[PDB]
Amino acid sequence: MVRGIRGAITVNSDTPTSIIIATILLLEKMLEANGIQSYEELAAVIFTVTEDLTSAFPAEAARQIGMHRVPLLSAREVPVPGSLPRVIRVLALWNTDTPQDRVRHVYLSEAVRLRPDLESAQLEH
Amino acid sequence: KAKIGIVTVSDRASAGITADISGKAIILALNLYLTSEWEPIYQVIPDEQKVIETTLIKMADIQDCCLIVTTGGTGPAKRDVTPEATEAVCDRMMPGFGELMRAESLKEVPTAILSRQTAGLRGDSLIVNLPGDPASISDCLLAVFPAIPYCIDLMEGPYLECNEAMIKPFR
Repeated sequence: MVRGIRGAITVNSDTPTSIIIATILLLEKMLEANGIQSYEELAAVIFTVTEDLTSAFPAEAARQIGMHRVPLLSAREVPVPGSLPRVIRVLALWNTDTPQDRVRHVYLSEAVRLRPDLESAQLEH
Repeated sequence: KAKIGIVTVSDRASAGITADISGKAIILALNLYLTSEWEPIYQVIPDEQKVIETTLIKMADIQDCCLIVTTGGTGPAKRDVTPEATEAVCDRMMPGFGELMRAESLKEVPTAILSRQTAGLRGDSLIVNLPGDPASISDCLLAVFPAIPYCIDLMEGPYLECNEAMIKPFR
């Protein structure tokens, strides 16, 4: 019984210090928004960074707040032209019986645009 | 030991409506860079000029902070009065800090010219204004900080040691 939790945040330059700070900010606001007390509830955490962020692994930031026992994995996001630049995305798999409608997802800094609209698009088909 | 002041100027955060988040970023950034022992002195206060002046003087002259960093209230809005408070308590100003910070945030955003951020000196204590948003806090701190440990040395303050991998100061 697992629920994914999405996060997303942006930085203004490709430096290790700004990637670590942003990731820690995003991670901590994600845990607080759902009331996670212990990292033991996380089954794994997955990060994606855009093509223009290469100076540090997000996993390095995770271990700075003591997530050593949490399985971490990072990858490159699809380089879509005109998409929002310099964005760290997070997918945390969470062991919980929380209903999907009740899981809070976090979009910070410029990434508030990536927040999904409940009344958008959709098809007749 | 060494003491550094973090001041968040926010009506909303002072009341408890929102989390500081900008101040959390300044503390995170200082926790990187610095490898030497230091104590963070941290307050959240409203957009009230007299209160900011008191808070800066309390940290610089009484609690002996060598460096004080502010976030918030640097724009053209009627309530934003952090820079005015900073010039009141400062004997001497450091125009280079504002000049550089606006030249870096102006590359990406044209509303860097709306910033009134400044920096100055009170006795032996250096005070720098940062903006509200955390992504720009990281860029501004990263621009002006390489000169700060040397600057504190020139004022016979604490020696600040740095993590060469997170940042490299000039001496």
